[PDB]
Amino acid sequence: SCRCVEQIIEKDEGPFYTHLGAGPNVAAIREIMEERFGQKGKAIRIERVIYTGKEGKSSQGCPIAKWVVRRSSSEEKLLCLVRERAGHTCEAAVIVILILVWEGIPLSLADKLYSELTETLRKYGTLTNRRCALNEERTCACQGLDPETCGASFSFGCSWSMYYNGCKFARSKIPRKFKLLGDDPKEEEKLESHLQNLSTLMAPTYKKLAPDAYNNQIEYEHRAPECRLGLKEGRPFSGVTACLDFCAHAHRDLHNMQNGSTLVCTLTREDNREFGGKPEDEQLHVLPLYKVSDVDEFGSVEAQEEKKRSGAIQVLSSFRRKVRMLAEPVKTCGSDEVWSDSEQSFLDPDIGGVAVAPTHGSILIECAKRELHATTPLKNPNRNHPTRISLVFYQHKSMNEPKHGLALWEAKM
DNA sequence: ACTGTCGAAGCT
DNA sequence: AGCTTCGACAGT
Ligand SMILES: O=C(O)CNC(=O)C(=O)O
Ligand SMILES: [Fe+3]
Ligand SMILES: [Zn+2]
Ligand SMILES: [Zn+2]
Ligand SMILES: [Zn+2]
Repeated sequence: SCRCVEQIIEKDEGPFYTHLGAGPNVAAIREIMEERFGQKGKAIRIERVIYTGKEGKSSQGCPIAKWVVRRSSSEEKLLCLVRERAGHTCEAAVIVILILVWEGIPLSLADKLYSELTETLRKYGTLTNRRCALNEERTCACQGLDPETCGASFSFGCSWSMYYNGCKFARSKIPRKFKLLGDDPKEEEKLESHLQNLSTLMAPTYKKLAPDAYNNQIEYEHRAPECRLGLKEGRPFSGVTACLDFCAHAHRDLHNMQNGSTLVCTLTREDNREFGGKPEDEQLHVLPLYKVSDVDEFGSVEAQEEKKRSGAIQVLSSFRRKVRMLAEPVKTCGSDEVWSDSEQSFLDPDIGGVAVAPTHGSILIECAKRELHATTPLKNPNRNHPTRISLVFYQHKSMNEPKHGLALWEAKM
């Protein structure tokens, strides 16, 4: 382990890791997942995806989906995406790259967080600028152009910093982990309470469904408690980002800690909260370097064709649409209409773009540090009534000092 | 052989 | 409120 080859050419077989789960064959994965979830059979659905290393993107460089994995029934509880490693016959020949639990949190609590975060971030939220907010040319308008309504990212908790090679709060007497506009401690505590309670609720589910990644993240819980979220023993998270109609361009989260993962809690607008329903718009979570198999979990071609026809796997087609492009790139230190298209991505069967359509209250686990990932731009982004809110829970690298690493930094004298 | 990042404190 | 120090790394 391993001897199937003599070097790991990730650029071809894809990134290799096992802390979400690994096994000799797809059947093995099902055994693991049935045991973890505590449910055999139809509750669990496994989709083979294939690493192609060729990125699906629009003519302007923005995210697109080529296939959508959709919840097949109310009977489906757990979605797993597995990669069969090209040219391997060992005990980690198949690995888990994504876990999605459809019924992640209580719907009543999801409904509430939707209202409360939308209202709170609206009024007091100070947005966090991220590289993945723009395409590579830095001229797209995927978030919308109205500053008041555009899709945005709001980051809370602790973050790693290059200046300190540690927590950004190295020099902070009393850190404000849930900092809002100006200074309004009653709103900030209200936000905190919501996100701490949510951190607390999700950690047990993280442990249950991805033990090894979870255990990696709590190794230093008692050494750096100031850089952890959560209200109870077992605190895998350190940072949390809220994304409101935010189009995250293809990226990896480089600052995240090695051998961890990301948990994403999804909240949707009220028109998209029933199974099978027909929402005006919809945001997808995409893995641009993968394609779907010709075959289902158990090896059948016909079973996989049924899913394509039922819609459990939606095969999308090329599209021409108009989008705006800034006259001048966004820096760091007016616009025109342009025809965007995806024909090229769709022409090549090996250009990727496997997407999932995460539901209200669902929880998605992936190794965002390793896998390229993206979210699709909304037709009409409006963070005042967003089509989708995602709450992304993570822990950065080198967050293992007490007191946000205060002593270690003052020691650098 | 360059670029660019889920920043905040202290002084002015 | 603006101007300054603080600098680890993956990508290309
Ligand atoms: O919102 C999602 O589904 C995924 N989000 C991200 O990758 C991010 O904010 O970095
Ligand atoms: Fe990400
Ligand atoms: Zn874009
Ligand atoms: Zn092998
Ligand atoms: Zn911290």
